[PDB]
Amino acid sequence: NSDRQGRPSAFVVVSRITHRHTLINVLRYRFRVSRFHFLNNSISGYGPS
Amino acid sequence: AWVRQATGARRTEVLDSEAISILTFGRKTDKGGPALLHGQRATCEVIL
Amino acid sequence: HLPLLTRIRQDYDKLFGFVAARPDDAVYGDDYVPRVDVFLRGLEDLARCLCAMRAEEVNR
Amino acid sequence: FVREHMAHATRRLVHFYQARIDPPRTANEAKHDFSTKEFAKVDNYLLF
Amino acid sequence: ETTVLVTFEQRLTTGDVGKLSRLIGAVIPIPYRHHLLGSSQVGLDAVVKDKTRDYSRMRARMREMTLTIMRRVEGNQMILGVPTHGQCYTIRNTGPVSWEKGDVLTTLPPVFSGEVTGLVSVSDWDLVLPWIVPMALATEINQRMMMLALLSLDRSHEEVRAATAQLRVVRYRDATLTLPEITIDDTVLIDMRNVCISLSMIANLSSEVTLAYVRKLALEDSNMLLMKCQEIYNITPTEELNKLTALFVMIRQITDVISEQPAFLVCDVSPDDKSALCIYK
Amino acid sequence: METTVLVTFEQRLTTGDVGKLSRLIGAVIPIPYRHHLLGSSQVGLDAVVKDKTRDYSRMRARMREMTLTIMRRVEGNQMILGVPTHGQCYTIRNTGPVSWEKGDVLTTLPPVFSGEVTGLVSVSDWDLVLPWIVPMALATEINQRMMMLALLSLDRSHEEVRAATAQLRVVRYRDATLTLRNVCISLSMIANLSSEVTLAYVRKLALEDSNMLLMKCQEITPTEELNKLTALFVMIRQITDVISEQPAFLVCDVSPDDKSALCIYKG
Repeated sequence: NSDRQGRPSAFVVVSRITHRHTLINVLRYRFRVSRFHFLNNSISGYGPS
Repeated sequence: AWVRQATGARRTEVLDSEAISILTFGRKTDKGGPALLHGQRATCEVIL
Repeated sequence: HLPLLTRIRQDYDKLFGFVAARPDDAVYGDDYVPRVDVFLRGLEDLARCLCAMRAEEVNR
Repeated sequence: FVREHMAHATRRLVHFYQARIDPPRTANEAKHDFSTKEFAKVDNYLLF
Repeated sequence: ETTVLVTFEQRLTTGDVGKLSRLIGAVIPIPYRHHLLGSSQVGLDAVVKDKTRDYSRMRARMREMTLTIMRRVEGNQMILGVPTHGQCYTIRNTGPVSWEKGDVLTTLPPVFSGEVTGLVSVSDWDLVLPWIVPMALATEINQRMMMLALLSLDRSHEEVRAATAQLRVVRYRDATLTLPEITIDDTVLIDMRNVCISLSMIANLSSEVTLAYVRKLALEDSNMLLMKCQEIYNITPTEELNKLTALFVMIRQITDVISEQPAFLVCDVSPDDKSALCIYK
Repeated sequence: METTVLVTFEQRLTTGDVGKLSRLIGAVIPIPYRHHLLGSSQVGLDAVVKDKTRDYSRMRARMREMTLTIMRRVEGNQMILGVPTHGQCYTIRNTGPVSWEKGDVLTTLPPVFSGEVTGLVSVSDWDLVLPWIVPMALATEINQRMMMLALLSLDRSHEEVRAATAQLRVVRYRDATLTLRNVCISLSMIANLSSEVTLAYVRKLALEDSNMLLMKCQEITPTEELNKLTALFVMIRQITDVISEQPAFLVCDVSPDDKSALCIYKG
């Protein structure tokens, strides 16, 4: 959002899912609020990433 | 918006990423609604 | 107006990215004046959900 | 709520209709369209 | 549980159990992971006979399967030891790829060049085994599913079929398999989006040194990679560190889109090229 | 107890050289392929460090094929090795330039001769050049410095770009400072071609947006169309082969003098 890392949010996630990208897809459900902000600083800062 | 408001308010709890999964594995979406004095209930439909 | 239309169309695209996550056309239509009157309230309903802006800004 | 600070609603009347907005029908005009069977069902969002 | 004793529950033959007696060490997936299972669950075939039956739903399904290794096939008892993560296990070849010692293997749904009888269609039920491919054929066959799904976005109705047939005869090591007549399905589409988003961000992070590197190299060098890719300043390195690193977040993700689960890593291959000592589930 | 690999000393190991091998009892050993007998010419990484045109990543593509193995004991004419069981603890020897600390993930990398050129117990051109068991976050760091030096290697003719390289090979970690091509072609094919091919694919996908992320993604011949995307994805495969550094250990605790550390073996 503003402060070069955000307020780095931690999670202990349990799931029956073993596989990798099928597990990050259920995170692609949860984290759009952070993911749309992840796209934001890609254009809010040019040079800084 | 209007049809699902007209009946059946619930649209999705899952993604499109998991919407194929409910087609793949039949998942039990609706819970036991708490209004259960009789017990198990059924229905189906054929248009005449 | 192309410049005004280009800048509303850019910003009509950009606000609904925020709104769907929660962290019209012919700018000349007679009907466009109640289209603004609804869409001002469409923004007043979205500025109400995100009630936090300079005085000269409101003067500009 | 609004008193409108009544001066002459003979002329103030269509000054509203100049704008082509309508307020939502607010819980009684939206209640009359429910019928006797319709009211008691789960479809009635105005049971509260 | 680890050791899985299996009920056959069908009417098998002597010609059945003779095949598995030479197949001891094959890979069988089980969904439930009991000690006692039946052959309705044991085996992969029971889901490849679905009615939609595309590679998009079979690949995403069987990553919830649990793989086992065929042991002690005498008569009607199937010992299936569930492997543990990181012990050495030998595996008999189920698909004709020689597995090329030293590399990572994966799980391929089914041959899908027709419907192969994995053992014998016993009572109209065969026991079909997954292909265990060396992750290059796995990533490539998953690449082309999205290659030809990106193709069908901007084609009308025939230059799909004139270019899928260009790309479906996958000539790999010992195998020329076939893309399964690519069906546009939404599990591809949710992930074809994030690929197109991952291609977008690399364009953002390409900070005009990573960009112009080939286009500066063609002026100086004459290389095979450099000529085939012709057709196809700033004093801020610390910022170029972070942009290249964020670029490396994307390419470790967009590969992970089309790559599969790392699985059995080859210890040794026999000169018969059939039984392969492998570690690392 | 465990797996065993015997090494037949084709070269005569002097008792003083055995005195140096009997100091490296914990150290890792790069083996080319799992087999019970191997030559001393097989054992070690010197067969990888040897070509007029051999690049850092190509050696790393070879070492990724080489099986990591751990020294067990040196009995005179033989070296006894153990291929480590995954998940077990192993006392490996910190022969890298970096002090290890309790909880860190260790990654094997080929030793770089940039300011720290090193050999071993050498006789007849065979030494036992030993891979840098380096922490994983520094292993990705070392990789990124090598590519960015090579991406800037063509523009030596600018001194300011050369001054950008002059900062660049300075690698500084905990208690350690050290100095440090088709892979950079692979970086540039992804950088240029994704800039051009995504525009006809963002504007088509951006209408329907389930995660609500294609909206600011827009803010960010069919034969030749696929030919770009084929040689897009295959170059993405080529760089990810030489990025994902396949982590090798997890140091639980470090022995004092930082010579050794008990390391539970991972991957």
